[PDB]
Amino acid sequence: AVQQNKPTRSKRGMRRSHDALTAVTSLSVDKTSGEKHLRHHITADGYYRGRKVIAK
Amino acid sequence: SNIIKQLEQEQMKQDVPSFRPGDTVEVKVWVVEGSKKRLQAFEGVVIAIRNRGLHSAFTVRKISNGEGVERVFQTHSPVVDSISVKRRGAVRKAKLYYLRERTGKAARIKERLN
Amino acid sequence: MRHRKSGRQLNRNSSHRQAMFRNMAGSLVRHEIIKTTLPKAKELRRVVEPLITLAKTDSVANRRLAFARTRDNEIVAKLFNELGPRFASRAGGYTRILKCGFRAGDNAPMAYIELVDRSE
Amino acid sequence: MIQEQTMLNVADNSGARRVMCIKVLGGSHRRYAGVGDIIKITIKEAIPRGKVKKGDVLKAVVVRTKKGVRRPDGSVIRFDGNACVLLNNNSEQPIGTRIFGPVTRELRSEKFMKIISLAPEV
Amino acid sequence: MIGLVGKKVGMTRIFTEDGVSIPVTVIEVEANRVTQVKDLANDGYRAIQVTTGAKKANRVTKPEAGHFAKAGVEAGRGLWEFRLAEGEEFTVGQSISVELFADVKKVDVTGTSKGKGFAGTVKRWNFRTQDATHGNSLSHRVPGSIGQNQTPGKVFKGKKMAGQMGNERVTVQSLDVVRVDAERNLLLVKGAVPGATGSDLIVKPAVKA
RNA sequence: AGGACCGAACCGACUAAUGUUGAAAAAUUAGCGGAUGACUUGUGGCUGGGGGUGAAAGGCCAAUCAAACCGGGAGAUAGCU
RNA sequence: CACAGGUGGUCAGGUAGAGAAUACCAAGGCGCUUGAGAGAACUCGGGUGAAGGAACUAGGCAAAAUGGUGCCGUAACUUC
RNA sequence: AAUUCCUUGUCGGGUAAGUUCCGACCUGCACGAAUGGCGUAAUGAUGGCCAGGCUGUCUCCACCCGAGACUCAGUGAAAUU
RNA sequence: GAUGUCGGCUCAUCACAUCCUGGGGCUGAAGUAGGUCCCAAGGGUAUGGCUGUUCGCCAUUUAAAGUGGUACGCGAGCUGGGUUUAGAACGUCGUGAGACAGUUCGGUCCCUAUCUGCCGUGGGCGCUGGAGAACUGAGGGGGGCUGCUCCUAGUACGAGAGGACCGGAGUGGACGCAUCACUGGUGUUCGGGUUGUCAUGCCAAUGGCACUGCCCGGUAGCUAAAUGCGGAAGAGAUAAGUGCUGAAAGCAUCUAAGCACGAAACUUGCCCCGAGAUGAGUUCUCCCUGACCCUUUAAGGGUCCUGAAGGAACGUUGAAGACGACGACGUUGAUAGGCCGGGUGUGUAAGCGCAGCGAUGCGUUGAGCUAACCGGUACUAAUGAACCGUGAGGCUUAA
Ligand SMILES: [Mg+2]
Repeated sequence: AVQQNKPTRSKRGMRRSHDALTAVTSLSVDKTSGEKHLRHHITADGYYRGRKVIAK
Repeated sequence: SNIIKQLEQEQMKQDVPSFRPGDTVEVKVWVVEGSKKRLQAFEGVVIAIRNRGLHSAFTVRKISNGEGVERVFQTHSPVVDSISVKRRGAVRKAKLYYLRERTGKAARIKERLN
Repeated sequence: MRHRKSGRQLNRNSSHRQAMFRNMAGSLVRHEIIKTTLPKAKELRRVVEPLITLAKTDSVANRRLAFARTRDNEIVAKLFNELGPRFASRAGGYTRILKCGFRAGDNAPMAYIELVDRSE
Repeated sequence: MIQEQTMLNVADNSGARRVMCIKVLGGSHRRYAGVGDIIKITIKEAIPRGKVKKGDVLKAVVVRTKKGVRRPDGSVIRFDGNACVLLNNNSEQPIGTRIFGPVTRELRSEKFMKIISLAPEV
Repeated sequence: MIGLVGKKVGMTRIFTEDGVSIPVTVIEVEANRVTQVKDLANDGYRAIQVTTGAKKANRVTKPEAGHFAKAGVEAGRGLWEFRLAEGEEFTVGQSISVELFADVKKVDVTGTSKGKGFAGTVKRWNFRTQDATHGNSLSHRVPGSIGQNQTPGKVFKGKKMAGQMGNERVTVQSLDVVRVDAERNLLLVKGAVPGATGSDLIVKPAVKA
């Protein structure tokens, strides 16, 4: 249920070795607007694959 | 499943008479006793029909000497030789399992004239 | 075990699921563009596209089926009067899902669902 | 599909009306007696002044089941009740003379020929 | 003698005139094309590598493309190997058909069984459930005890517990060959065989027979 | 008529599951007993610790009871840890 | 503790109902202050289940089952 | 026997099989007459036994619907050492 | 300054002083059936009534219902009947308070797993230039049970009664793996019936809510009770045992030399895992074939050009899956949804007409609707890109 011995800094770090975050590999550039966006996601201005399909 | 469909329709019978649940039916089935082969008649009420192409079946109930007897025939089996509709019954359900609970005059089915 | 099953439970019972998709289909037919979660849009496809397909042949029976599945006479009217004639030459694919980032409150993936020719 | 503690009707004129299966004979840990399988039974109801009497322990053969038998073409024959035919312990021949109700061809073995001969059907 | 690679089209039945119904698995075996012959000198053992089916010309990679071009055969959906029984001979590029099983009476079928994922002990090992009532506290399908008291002081290796079930190589031995159909490239085999419909199967002659 | 019967409110607490670092220092759900009476309940008052009260279980007397709590004798005493 | 508990009295709509039970509603008021997915083991709360029917177990624990109105009929025993 | 050690006393009933139960017996270790004896209709969330019905209690578990479990974002304990 | 007790359930594991099955010596072994001893631990090895029971008695089985160890295995796995609290009562003892290895009724079982272990599943690096596959197999795990019937044969044996060895065939029980063609279960995502109530202005028709309201059926999937398969044969070396030849010891002797048999035990043969097998293996294919500077000269550092094979990431996803992982697919496209056709299920929709006073019935009509299924179809969504991965790969000796 509970420890008998305090685990160490070392074992803490080894357990945390798989906690690293994977940064975004590469952002896609819009062909019309040239904005950077996540692939298959629309741009902040509302573009996607060169077309402005967003009301705003 | 083109392949399985071809294999099945290679074996599906052709002269299956059209019948519905609630119809009284006579089924002639082959029986082998030793080397001789003979026909035995099973007459009863069609209480269930399963339509699955080659795997089509149907259940027939008859009261044989006080006790009911249900036989689930496989319509495309060579064991079953001929099927004949003796009486057209009028029901509203695809399956008539309530006839198990029913007995006697309550088990009667009105004849159809459509 | 989920072998060959369809439909997402979406952490709701079936009654809540039916009611939610009824409301959401009404909203999509009304506005022609709605922001929702990605899986919700994936299921709204299956809810809304059959309804528009039903809205092709204009008959009283189809009107009553649509009203049974929608419970909004304005939505039924818009379907049979506008979206039937609009999509009458299209074989399915009446809708479009565009992924649009994540929700701030809970990091849920977000998608716009649109009718393929809304012109707004 | 007959287990221990299950009640069976009697399809013969040996006198017993209802019997209870108390051991499924065969091998060890054997679960079920189907049609044509020998069971050990105790008589729970019997007509007065019959060959057998209440409380007797003897052998029987299952001749009808609700679970039914499967035929080689894949058909199933089910019955509205489970019934058996009483047998002597040390000779395995039927106690009674008449057999009531239908039977199946699963009893087509050299030992149950006497049941098949006097059965009214099959 | 060698086997062949096909796919599980599914299950059906064959009615015979005698009045019996035989449940058959339908295995579609197209032409197995030999891609490589292994010999005792170069490779150390006698085997034939074979491929079957088609594969997209863009999804075949250059390594595999060159490997197929070496044998001068079209690229299939995989590569399998069969060991030669010291008397038989095959050449690279040969096409082995279902007629190989013309005289085979019994076969063994190897395939990947359906995957059940993480399976508990009741399903995976036929463990008997504890009492559903009579005071049982949260311990209905639990495995129960898993060892002795402190004399071993450990769980023994190889113990039956919960984990992955299915999705593993399984062979079924001594299955009757019902029908061998050259024109339609089909083999009907009595009984169920491992895997889902549309999955790769390796059919060999029975080793036990 | 009834310390009558079935049964809500209300008063209770027989069984089971849950929960047991609880939602809760005694509860929740499903069932369960009484339910015009020796009933129940609000407001105020009285009985005080070798004392009270007790259809009596050593029960209850502010989550404390084979002798409450607070302060004192008091740094009791401890051949023991 | 923004805590599934406790807290006296008054008001008492419609339909069905003996009813202040119960179901659905009105007035009125709320969705309970983390959510999004997925649809493993196992746990908790439920639904259904072939054949058998207490063989379970310390024990029919728990579940299943019965259940309303009217008429008929109603045993041993009894302080009537 | 809420009382009997030997004791699962003996015989019978009920079960295929009954240390439990019911009835009779009497060698009452160690009943007994207001610390009441022996019966008793009715009452009982009372102990023991048997039967009809019912059933996932069980043979022997299967499938399904929800809440957790698992992953993602936010906040962020505990015993122990 | 706490190592939870008896019995039960779940899960087991070893020993062999063997219960069954195998091999054999003797037998007061004629045969069947036994007894006893020796070898043998591969597999198998009851269900109920009574009782808290372990035992035990009894009933009925089985090839057998083995004996022991494992904290009299197993409560951070379950239970709590028994023992071992507080209430109460009987017998007995005691003046009493009380007491009893007497009996009786009632009577709270906590723990979110850090480490070892174990069952599964991944990330990293390594394996010496990188990458994609296919393997060998060192090593490891699984599995190994058995009944009954018939033939040989009513033969051998036997006064009869009875009645085989060896060999062959079939058919079962328990156990295990796979699977969904069949028989079914389930199927709150499909269809229908019906109760009460609210609602959509009302009729008609539908919807919500009442355990999916209550029910009747039922697709795909999952599944057992369903149906296929399996335990082997064979080989090698042996145990007890049986021998052949054969001296020591002129004979005799299975043993000293030499030779031949011999069991479910051992090693293989059967299935699965398997090169982190750091002893890191083998085979096939693919790919990269540019210039300059620098100095502690080395398997050194740096700038520019180049960035291949492949991978990864992202997306549509799966009979794959807790998450990773694994498989399919991304316009050179059937990967998912939709759509069309079919199929299956339910069982003759609504509207309308006709008959009837009316409930309702008949016709249009086997109608309407129909999840996961089958065959098709680019309608929607799977993007031009970018990202990681380099630029011929050390020394020594030998041919
Ligand atoms: Mg439970």
